[PDB]
Amino acid sequence: SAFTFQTLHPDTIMDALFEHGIRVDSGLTPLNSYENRVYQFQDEDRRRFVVKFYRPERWTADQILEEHQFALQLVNDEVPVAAPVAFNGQTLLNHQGFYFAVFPSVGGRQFEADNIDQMEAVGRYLGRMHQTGRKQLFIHRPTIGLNEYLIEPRKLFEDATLIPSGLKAAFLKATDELIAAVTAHWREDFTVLRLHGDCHAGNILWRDGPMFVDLDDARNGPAVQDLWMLLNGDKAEQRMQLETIIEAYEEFSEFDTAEIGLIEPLRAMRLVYYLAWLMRRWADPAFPKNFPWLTGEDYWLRQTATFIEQAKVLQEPPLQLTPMY
Repeated sequence: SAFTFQTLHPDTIMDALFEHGIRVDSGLTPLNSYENRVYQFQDEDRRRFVVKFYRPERWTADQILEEHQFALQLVNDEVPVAAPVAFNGQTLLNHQGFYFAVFPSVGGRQFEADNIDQMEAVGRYLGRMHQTGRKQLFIHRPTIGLNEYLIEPRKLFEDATLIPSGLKAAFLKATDELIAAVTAHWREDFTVLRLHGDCHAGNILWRDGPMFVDLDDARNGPAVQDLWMLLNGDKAEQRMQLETIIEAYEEFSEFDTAEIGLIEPLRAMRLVYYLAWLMRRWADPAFPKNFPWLTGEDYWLRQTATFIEQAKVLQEPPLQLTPMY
């Protein structure tokens, strides 16, 4: 289940870009992305580009093709995303034992989740995105559910090694308790469609309009998935943002208010999966280089408490007085 990190020299990359007539220009300067290896490069006219080498063992060609399609179609319906460039046939090039694609370096500033106006513009395009995304469902890419997000990680956690011994028990207990709670609130009672899959401020840029970047995680799931991670602030601030992005979102796609109940389970889901995600990629130098703590107890104690806390959010607090408003 754990990846066997295979290095990729910047030279082996130039060969790849050569084998496909992709004339570079000057230097193959690297950008930082944990999942896949991305490098930027100008063209004979100095118009910036980026090569993305999909990390082996993660996605299959049939899966990368599905997003390449999605991205390409999304462009057709006028949604702020950069589709991969085509090279005399397809978009999914492959040099040596690595697949890769080239995308038009987008550029732009940092999206401000603060500005309620940008929120609306993002919520609105997100509505046109899901409008497209609903036309058909991935067949090879995952479709968000408990298997990949909960049960698989728990299995890794078992034979982890990276979890401090005797502290693991409590942790695995807090986990089980969490997956029981999320499972009890999960439901196949919602609409599924092609999602951005990782829609949060980080993967959104702004140059007079929002621009979504990185569909590597595009998965089949509930519309809410691309909306809950946007909220920020105090309870009341999030009450209006949610209320606001839906009013804009609904211009192109109706939103099912009931999906708002799936948020705590999704957050719980992203929480437990993220631990396996890091763990599985541990042989990659970059992960012990940035997540050094992953090894200490402090971290696994805090995590244990975070899980225990999440299950309480998923259950009615025995307040009882029942103060309305």
